[PDB]
Formats: sequence, structure tokens, C-alpha cells
Amino acid sequence: ALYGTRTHGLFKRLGIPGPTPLPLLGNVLSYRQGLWKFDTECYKKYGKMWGTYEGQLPVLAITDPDVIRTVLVKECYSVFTNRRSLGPVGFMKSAISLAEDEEWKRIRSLLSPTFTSGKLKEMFPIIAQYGDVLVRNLRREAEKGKPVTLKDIFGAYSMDVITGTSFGVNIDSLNNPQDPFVESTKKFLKFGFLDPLFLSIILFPFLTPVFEALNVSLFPKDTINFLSKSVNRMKKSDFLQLMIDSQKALSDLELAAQSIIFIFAGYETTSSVLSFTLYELATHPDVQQKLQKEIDAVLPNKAPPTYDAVVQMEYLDMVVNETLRLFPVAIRLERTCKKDVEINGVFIPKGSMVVIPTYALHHDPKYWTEPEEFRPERFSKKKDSIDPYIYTPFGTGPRNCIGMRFALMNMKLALIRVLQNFSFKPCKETQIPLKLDTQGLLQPEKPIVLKVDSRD
Ligand code: HEM
Ligand SMILES: CCCCCCCCCCCCOCCOCCOCCOCCOCCOCCOCCOCCOCCO
Ligand SMILES: Clc1ccccc1C(c1ccccc1)(c1ccccc1)n1ccnc1
Ligand SMILES: Clc1ccccc1C(c1ccccc1)(c1ccccc1)n1ccnc1
Ligand SMILES: Clc1ccccc1C(c1ccccc1)(c1ccccc1)n1ccnc1
Repeated sequence: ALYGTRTHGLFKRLGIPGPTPLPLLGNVLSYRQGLWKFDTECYKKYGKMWGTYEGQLPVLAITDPDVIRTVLVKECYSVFTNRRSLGPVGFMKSAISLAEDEEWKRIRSLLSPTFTSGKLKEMFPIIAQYGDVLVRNLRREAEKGKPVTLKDIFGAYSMDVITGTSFGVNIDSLNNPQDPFVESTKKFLKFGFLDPLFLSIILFPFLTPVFEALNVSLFPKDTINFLSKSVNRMKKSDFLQLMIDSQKALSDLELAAQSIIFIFAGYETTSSVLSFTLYELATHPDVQQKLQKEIDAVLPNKAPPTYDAVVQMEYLDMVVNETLRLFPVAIRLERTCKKDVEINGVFIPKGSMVVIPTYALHHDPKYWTEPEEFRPERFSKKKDSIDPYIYTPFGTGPRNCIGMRFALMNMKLALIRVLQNFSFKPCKETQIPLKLDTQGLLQPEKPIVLKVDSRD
């Protein structure tokens, strides 16, 4: 059984500290507390650089901004181009989040004109039309005299926007739970929990070819089929339309992968940050009232938002940027060495992983005074510019979040509407302080519920 004790002497030899890996498992057992908790604990114990093992895969965490800049920007195309080892994914191998090396550079180049600020300005009325249904669905829950579970309200809004901006179909997620789009896309929420299949190829990466050969995918095969068949039937009759017009050619299999992955990526994360932003505005009433004072001063008498009004709301941008500091839903940034590389005078083998602990650097007292406190004033345009390698909620470099500007616009349009019409405050069922759960996509331990009062 030559598999278990092959690489577990690397960091010990290189002089890089870290937790003691168990045979076969590595340090994988330490993840059960959540990657956010494991990363902060390692940061406090070892410092600038530590080393863990996902099975037999060596993982080197780095916290020096000069080193982060080299891995995310300088040597991106040359060493650290790909994110994590390929797993059994089927045709989703052409998804932009999975594509590697030259194939990723090509797919990223084709999709880049779709997510420019110019195309976002053209789609602004499309995104904004989903604010009405959000305010309406939130109005009835407010007049019921009962608390509002934010994940159901903004989860439905996030699915509505991401599907409407992808296919042009105006789903009413909250009022049509039995819709096939809603039930299929709902299964994406299981992402973030324990995945034995994903963990099996982590500990035994040689199983990835076997699973592919047996047509086993890390994605919900039923949901991937519904979306792929839905994408095809629509092409006979938008993110989809922008990708059809672009047809270096984007194949039919590749385009179906990008449509699916954009829905997968935008659904829960947008829903999660939107709930975190409202929790902070409720537990900080003066922060909420000041933000309401800004929206009303720019948009008088509940005026419909325009692009220029949304972009020129500074205090709205500060609140969102601070919610993302406290809760970067993608806890960390990961990269793979496509060759033997020397990082900060340390020789790292090919295929090893480099983790930028975003969450740990976001709560570091060395960079943020009172790091556990929601202070939007950190992102005031008068202070010194925040380090782009310490604050990395969307990552940095050629391979950062391609939908960063879209997600920020999608959330702000929602925040402006709900604040134009409602105020938010806690109640007996609200957890203070907020306890994060162990899920790999940041979620609270108990669902956020807030009292929603209309301003009229
Ligand atoms: C506020 C919500 C969001 C957060 C916090 C977020 C966060 C991230 C992060 C941290 C990465 C990794 C970047 C890196 O490795 O440096 C990423 C990648 C990505 N995100 Fe997002 N994201 C969000 C919303 C979205 C939305 C709405 C979309 C879809 C339009 C999206 C699509 C992607 C894709 C496709 C990638 C992979 C980029 C690539 O590998 O080329 N994300 N996101
Ligand atoms: C032929 C060879 C086959 C090889 C099979 C390999 C199987 C590997 C199994 C080892 C698992 C090791 O687990 C440690 C790593 O876990 C880290 C991530 O998990 C953190 C959260 O869960 C902690 C896991 O350990 C405690 C058990 O808790 C499980 C809770 O799962 C989430 C609960 O939610 C219910 C399930 O999800 C539905 C969500 O709607
Ligand atoms: Cl599909 C995949 C293959 C290899 C590594 C990571 C992923 C990942 C995923 C998605 C669904 C189920 C299991 C793994 C993944 C899992 C955790 C963190 C990042 C990526 N993925 C999501 C988008 N593109 C790839
Ligand atoms: Cl276990 C693991 C290792 C490396 C990357 C991601 C994961 C992940 C996870 C989830 C919750 C707490 C710790 C790690 C994970 C993180 C984000 C999204 C999906 C899975 N996981 C893989 C299989 N089961 C769980
Ligand atoms: Cl892009 C993507 C698609 C499908 C599932 C997950 C993700 C991803 C993510 C988010 C939170 C926790 C783990 C992975 C992700 C996939 C791959 C690499 C980084 C992040 N993501 C959603 C939005 N922006 C990025």
C-alpha cells in the first residue's frame, strides 16, 4: 500500500511550521471547525507562513502582502494560473472556474466583454426591475407583524436576478416554489456542506479519472441536466444572448458550462452577503439611518434608482465593503504551482497549493483597528487606500471574481430598494453576536431574522 507517507515531510524539512498531519487524512480533520476558524487559528500560532496537508497535497499559506502580490498578480500567468486540482466534472471542465492554463485564458477573454462596466450599465434596467418584486415580497412579510427570515427573501431575490439576467425569464421564486427552475437551482445550496465525493478525490486524487470514466460528477447531475437542456431549448428561440452573439469560438458545450456556473456562483453568495449587510444595519441603527439619509438625499421621495445614483453613493459602498471584510463568503484564495517554484526563499514542489487566508487577514488587528467591529468608516475615501492584497473579498489579479462588479451592483440595487421602503431592527429571535457556521460558504449558525417596518 504505497500511499500515505509520501510527502508528509516537506514543510518539516523546509522549516515551515504547521499542524501535525495524520496519515492518509493529512490535516483535513482540522477543517471540521470551518476553514475560517482553522485559518485564523493557524495565523495566530505560526505567523507569516505555515503548511498543512490536504491528504498528501502540500498547502502553503502566506500572509505577507509582497508575497501575495507575487502569487496573485506578478507570477499569475507564469506559475500560479490554476485553482485546485481537476476533479470529476464531466463537460463542466470548460467552466471558467475550472479551466486551466491556455484554456482558461481563452474562456476568460471571451467572457470578459460580458462583465465590463459598460455592459453592466446596459443591463441596469434589467437588474433593477427585480427590485419591485423584492419590495412587494418583503411588504407582505412586514405587514404580517412577524419577523422576516432574510435567507428566504434575499435568496429568492438572488435567484430571480441571476436567472433573469441569464435567460430573460422573470421567475417569481418566492411565489413559485414548485417551478422546475426553482427546485433545480435550489439544490445548489448544498454547496458548502460536507461532500464525501469531493473529499474522496482530495485524499485520493487518483480516483478523479476513475470517476470521470464512470460518468460521476461533482455537480448535481440532475440540476446540470435541467439547466443544460434549458439552455439548449432557448438557443432555438441576457448573459445567454451575449454568449450566443459571440458565437477562439465558444462551443455549445462550453457556453452551456458558463451559463450554469454563473447561476451557481451568483445565487447563494449574493444571498449570503445581502443577509450579512442587513444584519449589520440592524445591529447598528445609526449606520442604517445614515445610509437611509444618503439614499433619500440622492433619490428623493423613493425615486427609482439610476446607474449614476448607485455608483455615486459613497456610504453605501462603505457599508458593502465592510460587510465583505467581516464576511468574505469565499473564506480564502487558493492557487496551484504548475511547476517547481521558489516563493519567499522557500522551494515549493509542483502541484502544491498556496492559500491566501482572506478571512484571517480581514480580522487581523495588525491591519484593522478593532477588527471584529462593523465600522464602515474604514473605507472612507479620505483615509489611506486599503491594501489590495490584505482586503481580498473578490480576490486580486487576472483570476479574480469575474462577476465582482455585477454582484456589487446586484446587491446595492436590492439594498437601496429595501431601505427606501423599510427599516430593519432585531428582535427576540436575533442572534447577537453573529456566530458563523462550519459551511465552506460563509453562513450563520442560526438563520438571520429581523423585524421589518415600513417607513409609511
Ligand atoms: C459578493 C458576492 C461574491 C463574492 C464574495 C465572490 C467571491 C469570489 C472570489 C473570492 C473568487 C476567487 C477569485 C480569486 O481566486 O482570486 C471568485 C471567483 C469567481 N466568481 Fe465570484 N463572488 C461573488 C459573486 C459572483 C457572481 C455574481 C458571479 C457570477 C457572475 C461570480 C462568478 C465568479 C467566477 C466565474 C469566478 C471564477 C473566476 C475565474 O476563475 O476565472 N461571483 N468569486
Ligand atoms: C473507494 C474509496 C472511497 C473513499 C471515500 C472517502 C470518504 C471520506 C470521508 C472522510 C470525511 C472527513 O471529514 C473531515 C473533513 O470535513 C471537513 C468539512 O466538514 C466540515 C463540516 O462537517 C464536519 C464533518 O465532520 C463532522 C460531521 O458533520 C457532518 C455535517 O454535515 C453537514 C450537515 O448538514 C447535513 C448534510 O448536508 C445537507 C445540507 O442541507
Ligand atoms: Cl468542481 C471542482 C473541481 C475541483 C475543485 C473544486 C471544484 C468546485 C466544486 C464545485 C461543486 C462541487 C465540488 C467542488 C470547488 C469547490 C470548493 C471550492 C472551490 C471550487 N468548483 C466550484 C466551481 N468550480 C469548481
Ligand atoms: Cl473539506 C474541504 C477541503 C478543501 C476545500 C474545501 C472543502 C469543503 C469544506 C466545507 C466546510 C468546511 C470545511 C471544508 C468545501 C468548501 C467549500 C465548498 C464546498 C466544500 N468540503 C469538501 C468536501 N466537504 C467539504
Ligand atoms: Cl464561482 C463558483 C461556482 C460554483 C460554486 C462556487 C463558486 C465560488 C465559491 C464561493 C464560495 C465558496 C466557495 C466557492 C468559487 C469557485 C471557484 C473558485 C473560487 C470561488 N464563487 C461563487 C461566486 N464567486 C465565486
